[PDB]
Amino acid sequence: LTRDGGSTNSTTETFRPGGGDMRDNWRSELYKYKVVKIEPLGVAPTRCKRRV
Amino acid sequence: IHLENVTEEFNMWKNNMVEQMHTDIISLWDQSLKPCVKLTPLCVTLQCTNVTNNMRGELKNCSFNMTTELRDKKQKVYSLFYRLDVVQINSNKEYRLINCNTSACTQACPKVSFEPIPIHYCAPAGFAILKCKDKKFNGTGPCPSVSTVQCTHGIKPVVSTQLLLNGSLAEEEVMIRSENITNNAKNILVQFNTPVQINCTRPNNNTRKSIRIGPGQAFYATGDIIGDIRQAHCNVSKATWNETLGKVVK
Amino acid sequence: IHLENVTEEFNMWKNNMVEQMHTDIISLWDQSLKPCVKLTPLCVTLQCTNVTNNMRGELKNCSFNMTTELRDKKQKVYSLFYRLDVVQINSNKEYRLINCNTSACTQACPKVSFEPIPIHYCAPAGFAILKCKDKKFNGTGPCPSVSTVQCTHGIKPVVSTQLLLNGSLAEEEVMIRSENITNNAKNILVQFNTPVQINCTRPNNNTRKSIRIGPGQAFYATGDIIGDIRQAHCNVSKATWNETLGKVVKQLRKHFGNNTIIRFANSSGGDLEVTTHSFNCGGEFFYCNTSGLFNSTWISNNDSITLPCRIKQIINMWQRIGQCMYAPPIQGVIRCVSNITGLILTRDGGSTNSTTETFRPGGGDMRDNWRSELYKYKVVKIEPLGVAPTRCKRRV
Amino acid sequence: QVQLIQSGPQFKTPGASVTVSCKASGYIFTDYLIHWVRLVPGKGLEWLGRINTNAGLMYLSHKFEGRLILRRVVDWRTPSLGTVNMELRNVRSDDSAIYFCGRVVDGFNAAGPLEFWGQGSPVIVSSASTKGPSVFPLAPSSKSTSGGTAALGCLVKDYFPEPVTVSWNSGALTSGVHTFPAVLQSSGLYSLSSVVTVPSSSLGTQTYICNVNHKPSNTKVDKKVEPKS
Amino acid sequence: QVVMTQSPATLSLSPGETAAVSCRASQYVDRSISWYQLKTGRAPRLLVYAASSRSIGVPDRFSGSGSGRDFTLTIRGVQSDDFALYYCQQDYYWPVTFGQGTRLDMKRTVAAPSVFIFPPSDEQLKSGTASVVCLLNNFYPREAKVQWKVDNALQSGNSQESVTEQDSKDSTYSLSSTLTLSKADYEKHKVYACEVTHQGLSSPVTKSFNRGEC
Amino acid sequence: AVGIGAVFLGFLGAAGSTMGAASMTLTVQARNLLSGIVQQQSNLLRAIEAQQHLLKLTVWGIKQLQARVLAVERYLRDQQLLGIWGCSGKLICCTNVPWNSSWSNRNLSEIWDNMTWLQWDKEISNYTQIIYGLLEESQNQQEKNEQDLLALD
Amino acid sequence: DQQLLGIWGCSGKLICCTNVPWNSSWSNRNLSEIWDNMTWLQWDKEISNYTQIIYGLLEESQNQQEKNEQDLLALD
Ligand SMILES: *[C@@H]1O[C@H](CO)[C@@H](O[C@@H]2O[C@H](CO)[C@@H](O[C@@H]3O[C@H](CO[C@H]4O[C@H](CO)[C@@H](O)[C@H](O)[C@@H]4O)[C@@H](O)[C@H](O[C@H]4O[C@H](CO)[C@@H](O)[C@H](O)[C@@H]4O[C@H]4O[C@H](CO)[C@@H](O)[C@H](O)[C@@H]4O)[C@@H]3O)[C@H](O)[C@H]2NC(C)=O)[C@H](O)[C@H]1NC(C)=O
Ligand SMILES: *[C@@H]1O[C@H](CO)[C@@H](O[C@@H]2O[C@H](CO)[C@@H](O[C@@H]3O[C@H](CO)[C@@H](O)[C@H](O)[C@@H]3O)[C@H](O)[C@H]2NC(C)=O)[C@H](O)[C@H]1NC(C)=O
Ligand SMILES: *[C@@H]1O[C@H](CO)[C@@H](O[C@@H]2O[C@H](CO)[C@@H](O[C@@H]3O[C@H](CO)[C@@H](O)[C@H](O)[C@@H]3O)[C@H](O)[C@H]2NC(C)=O)[C@H](O)[C@H]1NC(C)=O
Ligand SMILES: *[C@@H]1O[C@H](CO)[C@@H](O[C@@H]2O[C@H](CO)[C@@H](O[C@@H]3O[C@H](CO)[C@@H](O)[C@H](O)[C@@H]3O)[C@H](O)[C@H]2NC(C)=O)[C@H](O)[C@H]1NC(C)=O
Ligand SMILES: *[C@@H]1O[C@H](CO)[C@@H](O[C@@H]2O[C@H](CO)[C@@H](O[C@@H]3O[C@H](CO)[C@@H](O)[C@H](O)[C@@H]3O)[C@H](O)[C@H]2NC(C)=O)[C@H](O)[C@H]1NC(C)=O
Ligand SMILES: *[C@@H]1O[C@H](CO)[C@@H](O[C@@H]2O[C@H](CO)[C@@H](O[C@@H]3O[C@H](CO)[C@@H](O)[C@H](O)[C@@H]3O)[C@H](O)[C@H]2NC(C)=O)[C@H](O)[C@H]1NC(C)=O
Ligand SMILES: *[C@@H]1O[C@H](CO)[C@@H](O[C@@H]2O[C@H](CO)[C@@H](O[C@@H]3O[C@H](CO)[C@@H](O)[C@H](O)[C@@H]3O)[C@H](O)[C@H]2NC(C)=O)[C@H](O)[C@H]1NC(C)=O
Ligand SMILES: *[C@@H]1O[C@H](CO)[C@@H](O[C@@H]2O[C@H](CO)[C@@H](O[C@@H]3O[C@H](CO)[C@@H](O)[C@H](O)[C@@H]3O)[C@H](O)[C@H]2NC(C)=O)[C@H](O)[C@H]1NC(C)=O
Ligand SMILES: *[C@@H]1O[C@H](CO)[C@@H](O[C@@H]2O[C@H](CO)[C@@H](O[C@@H]3O[C@H](CO)[C@@H](O)[C@H](O)[C@@H]3O)[C@H](O)[C@H]2NC(C)=O)[C@H](O)[C@H]1NC(C)=O
Ligand SMILES: *[C@@H]1O[C@H](CO)[C@@H](O[C@@H]2O[C@H](CO)[C@@H](O[C@@H]3O[C@H](CO)[C@@H](O)[C@H](O)[C@@H]3O)[C@H](O)[C@H]2NC(C)=O)[C@H](O)[C@H]1NC(C)=O
Ligand SMILES: *[C@@H]1O[C@H](CO)[C@@H](O[C@@H]2O[C@H](CO)[C@@H](O[C@@H]3O[C@H](CO)[C@@H](O)[C@H](O)[C@@H]3O)[C@H](O)[C@H]2NC(C)=O)[C@H](O)[C@H]1NC(C)=O
Ligand SMILES: *[C@@H]1O[C@H](CO)[C@@H](O[C@@H]2O[C@H](CO)[C@@H](O[C@@H]3O[C@H](CO)[C@@H](O)[C@H](O)[C@@H]3O)[C@H](O)[C@H]2NC(C)=O)[C@H](O)[C@H]1NC(C)=O
Ligand SMILES: *[C@@H]1O[C@H](CO)[C@@H](O[C@@H]2O[C@H](CO)[C@@H](O[C@@H]3O[C@H](CO)[C@@H](O)[C@H](O)[C@@H]3O)[C@H](O)[C@H]2NC(C)=O)[C@H](O)[C@H]1NC(C)=O
Ligand SMILES: *[C@@H]1O[C@H](CO)[C@@H](O[C@@H]2O[C@H](CO)[C@@H](O[C@@H]3O[C@H](CO)[C@@H](O)[C@H](O)[C@@H]3O)[C@H](O)[C@H]2NC(C)=O)[C@H](O)[C@H]1NC(C)=O
Ligand SMILES: *[C@@H]1O[C@H](CO)[C@@H](O)[C@H](O)[C@H]1NC(C)=O
Ligand SMILES: *[C@@H]1O[C@H](CO)[C@@H](O)[C@H](O)[C@H]1NC(C)=O
Ligand SMILES: *[C@@H]1O[C@H](CO)[C@@H](O)[C@H](O)[C@H]1NC(C)=O
Ligand SMILES: *[C@@H]1O[C@H](CO)[C@@H](O)[C@H](O)[C@H]1NC(C)=O
Repeated sequence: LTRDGGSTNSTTETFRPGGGDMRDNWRSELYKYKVVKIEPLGVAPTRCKRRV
Repeated sequence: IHLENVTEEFNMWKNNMVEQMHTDIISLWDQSLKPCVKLTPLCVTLQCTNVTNNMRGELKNCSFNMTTELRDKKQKVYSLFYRLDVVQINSNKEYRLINCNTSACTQACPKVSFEPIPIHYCAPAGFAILKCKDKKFNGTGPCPSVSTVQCTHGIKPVVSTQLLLNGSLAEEEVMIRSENITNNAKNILVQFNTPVQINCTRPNNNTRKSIRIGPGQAFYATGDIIGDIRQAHCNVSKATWNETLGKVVK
Repeated sequence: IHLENVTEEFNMWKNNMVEQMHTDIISLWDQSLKPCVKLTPLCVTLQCTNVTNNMRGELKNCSFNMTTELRDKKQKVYSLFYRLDVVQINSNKEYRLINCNTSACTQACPKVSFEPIPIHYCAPAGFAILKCKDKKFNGTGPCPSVSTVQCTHGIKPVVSTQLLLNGSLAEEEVMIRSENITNNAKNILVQFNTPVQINCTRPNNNTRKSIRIGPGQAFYATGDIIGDIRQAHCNVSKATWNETLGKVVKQLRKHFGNNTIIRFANSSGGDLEVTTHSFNCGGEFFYCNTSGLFNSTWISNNDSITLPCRIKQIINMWQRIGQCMYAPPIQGVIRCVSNITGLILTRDGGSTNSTTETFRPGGGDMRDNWRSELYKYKVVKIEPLGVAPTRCKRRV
Repeated sequence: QVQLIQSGPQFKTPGASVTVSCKASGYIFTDYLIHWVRLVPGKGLEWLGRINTNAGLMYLSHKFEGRLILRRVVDWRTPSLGTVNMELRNVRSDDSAIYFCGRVVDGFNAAGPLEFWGQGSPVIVSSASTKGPSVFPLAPSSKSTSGGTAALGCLVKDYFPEPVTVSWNSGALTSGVHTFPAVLQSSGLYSLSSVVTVPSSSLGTQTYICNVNHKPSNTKVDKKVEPKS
Repeated sequence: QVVMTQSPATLSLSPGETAAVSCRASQYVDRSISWYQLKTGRAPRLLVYAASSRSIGVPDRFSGSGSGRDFTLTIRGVQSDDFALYYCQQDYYWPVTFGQGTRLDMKRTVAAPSVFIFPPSDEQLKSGTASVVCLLNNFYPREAKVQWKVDNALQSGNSQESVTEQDSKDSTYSLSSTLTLSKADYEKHKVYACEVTHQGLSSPVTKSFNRGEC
Repeated sequence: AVGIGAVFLGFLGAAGSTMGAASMTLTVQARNLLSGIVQQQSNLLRAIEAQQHLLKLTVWGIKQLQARVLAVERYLRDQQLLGIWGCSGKLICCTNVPWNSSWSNRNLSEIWDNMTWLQWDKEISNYTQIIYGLLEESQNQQEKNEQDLLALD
Repeated sequence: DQQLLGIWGCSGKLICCTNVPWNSSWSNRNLSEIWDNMTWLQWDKEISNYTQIIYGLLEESQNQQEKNEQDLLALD
């Protein structure tokens, strides 16, 4: 759907069948996925020491 | 695997993988056409008249000259075209194809089907896909329950304009979502709680004919329509459609 | 490196690398044609008549209209073709090229030689090739002596139908191999103890002529023949052929029950490329009818055979329907002097109560030419990790 | 699954060359000998030859040598698929038969037990051309010949090719009807001595119309009958 | 070439009886006989592919057997679709050869033919040709013949004969016979007859006319 | 599904558990960080197989091959960076850099017993480029001190 | 391989002794005949039943050993 401004008065909601680039057909199916890069290294403090 | 106690921000508008899908589909489309015959010799002057055996004025019947396989020999030949495929270049009226001033065209190979198979998108090593599991998610915010997965749903690459079909549908309620709603230049995507089922038909008993353009190259002409010529059209139930709008309005 | 003390099971029929070799040769062949001129303007109506100055009805003399470099100008011109290159499209008779209803053709570039160089196939890192060393190994089973090698022998990619030539020879005795022998749909491959040597020739003194099709594109017409015209043919020493078949028969008797009447016959029926021995010599493609060689019978007890040939300018390799190519006529007179290494046989069912041993020169896909040379190789993956018990422990 | 598909039926003129194709599917097509077997109608089967679908060689019954050629089409890709073509050259009218494509039993590539068969292609050979039947009444055989059964018919005669279609009273009469199977006569045309038998109470008073049609010409005819002298 | 003999020419059996069809070769062939069932309008079907080796997918009522020169297809409990043609086939020597085949016929009691004749149609005579037609109707067993007579002297080679499929209702058959002449040859004679021969008849039933009457 | 200790037998399943309990599962991310390439090398395939001509769709496989070289190389860089701190053999190291509690004031209990690793990341990501500098230098001198000891003996 | 050989606590070495006891159900064969009679190609064909058990035991044996060492350094 695509919307329009206040059509005369009271309604702000004349809706019309929209469109655009086909790209948002993919955004319909990919609506819930995300991608992330793992960062496996960590550094954190505790009470242990190495010896030489 | 459910990532226990996890909660993080999804945003489907700024999402990268939609743009990879768009770019992949365009590239896969082009290479499905690249091995097929370039139809250039069809960009030639046509003599035409309206079709006979019918309301419609949409079909024109057109005759033209075309090369045989032998370079020095050419034939009179004829085919049916839609009023949208042809332009009056002009006694009888005289035409060309619509594209013929701006580009050549490729004929799509008959052995290759346009039907959309399921496709899965998979993460390369040292990356993970996350999936927001929450059935009330609107496409922008902190999702309070998530899974990782190695690879997506079987997404199917349909293409359509005003409404979208054979795709997946949410279980909780009709979902409506937008990058802002209040700004008119943004779309609203609506996803239904249940399908509504469309039947579509092309009632002409259509006949293909083959023309050799050259040595091993052939063009598939519209040859003839047997029986009555009748309009292509689609049906949907007035009752369940009216009910479905009754839900999106709420 | 000879692997001390080893013994493991080889199988040449289920061997993957013959399929890689087959698939690679096709790809290398295509790229060797890829830049060369597409001959589409030659698919045009030809006036023709027979050649004059000569038995041979095989040469057609043909005239047609061809483009120049200038789009608005075209020229009447003429060339010779073999009767196998043309179809009567139709007063004098009138013709087209054979391909001209099914594909364009690429003319093979004159600068590229067809001649088969030695090729070595090499193991990628973390894999090893094995080679079976046992000189009495047939195509399957536990080879009792093996070496690793990083890369193969210099295998040369010859292409031939009914018999195979310039290939490798078994040292011990005539060898025969099959995926089962008894099941007639399988080939019997035969490999010789010693080669037998063939001379081939095309005695017509060819003059090539250049036609310019277009702005920078040239087509190499058969221009003229100088002197008399005479048949292309091949020769082999009858005594050494008769000796060689005497040795192959003495092997086949071991499988086929001693006192059975083994006999040879020609490649019965179908088209030219199943019925003939076909090979390239220096840029001409020969097709020769081997019935002079395969016509004999064998009870359990100084001169040349000649066999004639026919020639084509267009060829269509590996039965790839869309892929015509046109070979330009090579200048002067040619001959080849080559070692027949071995031959491909096909069996027939029990002809009578007495015999099950009519044999005919076989064929199929070119792929078992590679299976002749790759018969002793195998490829394996190193698994370098191992775990085993002993009596040592780590401490903390 | 194993499946052989042949070409549809054909009509050919004497001295022509006839081609029957056979598509082969569902098994490694190179690994079984295909055979050709001919069913001449009323007579026993006859064997033409066999083809080694790998090597492409053919072997023929001696009687058919020179006059017959078998060919094989295949690709090294898609080995589960292939084709065989039979060309019988220089046909006679007595080559009129069904030609069957067939395949041997598994592991039995040295003999003739055929497990899988194509649907059989009829090849009928005549100089004739498309012609509807003449309809002649076999007007009911009289009480001075037939006794208590009124035998009647229609000699639907001299047509080509098959089929005719025949009924009595446009199919309202079926009791005692016999559309005798057609003979392809010495003329090169079919004939069909059709009959119906009914009680001699009703020699011509009850209705008897033979209803006749011939789909190759699309010719259609009908004829009423009553008793002879 | 190897000659195959079958016997009988036809075997007549009731549903649930047992069948034995013989085949024999002109010289030794080593167990290498196939048997085919042929049902009309369909490809032959392989029952047995060497002596006693039943085909896969064939019901066990069929069993082959044989020596090196003679062979026997056997069926236990003959069923409603077992009524068909059966051929033995030999392939020990090329070319492959087949017997004349044996018909399997549904046994039923003896029934004599009813018999009729027709002169040529008046329109047929006017068209310049003359077919004289004879009908033999619903007899059993199948064995029937017409003898055609002109001036009621017996004649040959001037006729064709057609026979029905086996009647599924009652096992009977019918035969339609047709003598044919040019109208001149028809009118050069004055008497016509069809004489009927059948397995059960008292004497050959003969139906007759003088030319122009039935 | 949801809770501490339960999903640790799957990749990342620990991510909402607290840092102490998550410290048992470290081998699972470490293995799946590289060997997930099984889902590439099992199924990457070229001409003749599935495809014939359309040749840019064989050369499309550069996307999949480029992902593989990034994966092995980004992994290999961790083994370098963990190596120069004098620590390559191990999933855990004690080291002789003292914790400057300016980097976080939070006590030893609450970091191990309350926070998740995704929460701790957002503190120390301010200071980590200090801490990596200190770790490198602490090892660089230790290598020399050991060489002098093995010499002066 | 270098990853898998690493997580057993064995990364620097061609040979390791390790704290997993050999369950002779994996092979009943005595210490002489395994080292003195068999080739490595013969041994593979036995232990290829149990290898995925032995790798699991090696992993867990190391994974707790790292923690026991961290405590032995923490009790300073
Ligand atoms: C290498 O290549 C060979 C040749 O192709 C191949 O050998 C062939 O093996 C098949 C296996 O099926 C043999 O086929 C027949 O098998 C049946 C078994 O029948 C029972 O089981 C089947 C299961 O499907 C059921 O259908 C059936 O109802 C039964 O329950 C046998 O009955 C056949 O008997 C014939 O062969 C016997 C010898 O094995 C003979 O004693 C007998 O007479 C039969 O006829 C043969 O002898 C005739 C007279 O000499 C001769 O003229 C005939 O042509 C025929 O040879 C039969 O065994 C098949 O026989 C084998 N082929 C040949 C030519 O013998 C190997 O399997 C293959 N090996 C590998 C590893 O690939
Ligand atoms: C589209 O235009 C084409 C070309 O003008 C039309 O095709 C031609 O149609 C005529 C009849 O209007 C055909 O002639 C008839 O052919 C039959 C052949 O058996 C003959 O019996 C008739 O006496 C008559 O000659 C003609 O064959 C046909 N083709 C050509 C090349 O002229 C066509 O009718 C138009 N409409 C459609 C739906 O195609
Ligand atoms: C197919 O090709 C043919 C042959 O090129 C075309 O037919 C020809 O078309 C031209 C142009 O319309 C005709 O020219 C006219 O001729 C008359 C009489 O000479 C003259 O008065 C006009 O001024 C004009 O010059 C020509 O007659 C016609 N026929 C021939 C035999 O040349 C045809 O147009 C092409 N297209 C189709 C759909 O057939
Ligand atoms: C999709 O759903 C999420 C919740 O799951 C919606 O989040 C809401 O986003 C708006 C801004 O888009 C937030 O409004 C802001 O709130 C602060 C309150 O301190 C105020 O100062 C700002 O002026 C502004 O109003 C809102 O707090 C946030 N949460 C909720 C519960 O509404 C999101 O808007 C939804 N998107 C669509 C397009 O429906
Ligand atoms: C889409 O909806 C339309 C309207 O409901 C459907 O059209 C109707 O289809 C039936 C079956 O084809 C037509 O009945 C037939 O009509 C002809 C002409 O009167 C008659 O000869 C037949 O015996 C039969 O009664 C019906 O007339 C037609 N109704 C209208 C108003 O056009 C259509 O079938 C639906 N489905 C699809 C897939 O489009
Ligand atoms: C193949 O066909 C071509 C074309 O018909 C033949 O070529 C032409 O042959 C004639 C003689 O048969 C040539 O004419 C003579 O040329 C000489 C040149 O010195 C001249 O002295 C004579 O007075 C006479 O003009 C003609 O030039 C030649 N070329 C063409 C384009 O016509 C050819 O002979 C046939 N046979 C072969 C083997 O090529
Ligand atoms: C090479 O190109 C030339 C020119 O296009 C071709 O020559 C021409 O061929 C045609 C067709 O055979 C000749 O037409 C005939 O003309 C006579 C007299 O007018 C007429 O009675 C016939 O019905 C027919 O139309 C034409 O005369 C001839 N020459 C010219 C100048 O047009 C030639 O066929 C092409 N091929 C070769 C191998 O030369
Ligand atoms: C190449 O040489 C090897 C020997 O080096 C041949 O191996 C033979 O393979 C056949 C099966 O193809 C074996 O027959 C089977 O033997 C077992 C014995 O337990 C028996 O139970 C089976 O019924 C069957 O007879 C055979 O024993 C074996 N050895 C020999 C010496 O033949 C291999 O077949 C040769 N390749 C070719 C194409 O002949
Ligand atoms: C292949 O084998 C044939 C037969 O052994 C060889 O044919 C022989 O070739 C020579 C040289 O061309 C011929 O000599 C010449 O014969 C002609 C006609 O008699 C004469 O005018 C010459 O003065 C000269 O003597 C020889 O007659 C011929 N032999 C026979 C019996 O035909 C051929 O050379 C072999 N070579 C190749 C490359 O295949
Ligand atoms: C395989 O070998 C056989 C026997 O050597 C070849 O059979 C022969 O084929 C030729 C074809 O040229 C037949 O020649 C002709 O004879 C008849 C008259 O009988 C004539 O009408 C034809 O015009 C032609 O000149 C020949 O009869 C036949 N048999 C013999 C004894 O030669 C067969 O062609 C060979 N196949 C191949 C591909 O090598
Ligand atoms: C099988 O092997 C033979 C023997 O090598 C191949 O025949 C020919 O071998 C000779 C010597 O290697 C080639 O000679 C060279 O020719 C070039 C070009 O003329 C020249 O520059 C060199 O000085 C040398 O004389 C000869 O070209 C070649 N013959 C041909 C026509 O190819 C044979 O090609 C091999 N393959 C087959 C299928 O027989
Ligand atoms: C290569 O193939 C040909 C067939 O294409 C083989 O058969 C030979 O074909 C020729 C021509 O048809 C036969 O010619 C004979 O001519 C005399 C003339 O008097 C005639 O009486 C004979 O009946 C026959 O037609 C020739 O006899 C025939 N060959 C044999 C062995 O009989 C040819 O044999 C093949 N080439 C070689 C070297 O074998
Ligand atoms: C293929 O094998 C057959 C036998 O299976 C060969 O049979 C006969 O062999 C002779 C000598 O090669 C042929 O030549 C003629 O022999 C007569 C003998 O009286 C002689 O008078 C003639 O002057 C001539 O030398 C004979 O035609 C041939 N007969 C038959 C029926 O084939 C045959 O020659 C072999 N063919 C080849 C090309 O190997
Ligand atoms: C979701 O994550 C939270 C932490 O972010 C988990 O909450 C609770 O975490 C504490 C440690 O911070 C756990 O306390 C310990 O529990 C054991 C067994 O009860 C006890 O022996 C120790 O002395 C200490 O109290 C606590 O178990 C844990 N759960 C609860 C219910 O408090 C939470 O476990 C995660 N969600 C789920 C459903 O597991
Ligand atoms: C139908 O045919 C007439 C006469 O040829 C033409 O004027 C009219 O424009 C045609 N209709 C359409 C919609 O093309
Ligand atoms: C169906 O349409 C009518 C008119 O638009 C409307 O009154 C009715 O409420 C709709 N049905 C539902 C269930 O809303
Ligand atoms: C040779 O030329 C003549 C006359 O042009 C022709 O009749 C004959 O058919 C030609 N030869 C062949 C083999 O066609
Ligand atoms: C040469 O051929 C003849 C006839 O086939 C045969 O008698 C002779 O034994 C052959 N030579 C040898 C060495 O076998």
